[PDB]
Amino acid sequence: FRKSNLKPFERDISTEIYQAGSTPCNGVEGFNCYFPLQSYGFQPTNGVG
Amino acid sequence: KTQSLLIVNNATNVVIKVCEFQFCNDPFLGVVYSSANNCTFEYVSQFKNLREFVFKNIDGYFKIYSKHTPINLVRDLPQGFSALEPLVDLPIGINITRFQTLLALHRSYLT
Ligand SMILES: *[C@@H]1O[C@H](CO)[C@@H](O)[C@H](O)[C@H]1NC(C)=O
Ligand SMILES: *[C@@H]1O[C@H](CO)[C@@H](O)[C@H](O)[C@H]1NC(C)=O
Repeated sequence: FRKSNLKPFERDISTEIYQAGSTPCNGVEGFNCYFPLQSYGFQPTNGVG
Repeated sequence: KTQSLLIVNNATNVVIKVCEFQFCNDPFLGVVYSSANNCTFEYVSQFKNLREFVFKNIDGYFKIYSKHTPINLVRDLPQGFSALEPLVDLPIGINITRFQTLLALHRSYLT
């Protein structure tokens, strides 16, 4: 998730809780307030894709 | 919480770093700043004066143009024409909205 889109050749290393609603979460993980960097799930028996 | 850019002279070097610094409220250097975190780029190279600069930031690059001339006024800008040659083309990759200049003070009046 991100607020606005990226520019060409722009990188973003941000560790902040992103509010998906109206309540402000000052460093609080909660509901409509989560962590943007979700990991991948690479296991070898997955299909191609 | 965001990355930043930093250019320092010592009258012997240029220190360009794109780490993730935490800054003061009066950042200066005494006649004197180094603290990094998650640092992704680093670059080194080598009133009668006037030095002019142009800074642009577009598509991941930071453009700098420069020219310096001897001048003989008191506290103005001259009347003639002088064009600025290109200097360097740093591939920094960040977002910039604000900036601030750095000075050389004699004592350390850290406020
Ligand atoms: C000038 O300062 C920078 C950083 O403060 C340093 O890396 C550089 O070596 C200095 N040059 C000197 C002390 O000649
Ligand atoms: C620095 O960045 C790396 C990846 O870019 C990350 O793993 C690490 O947690 C960061 N350090 C912090 C947030 O203090």
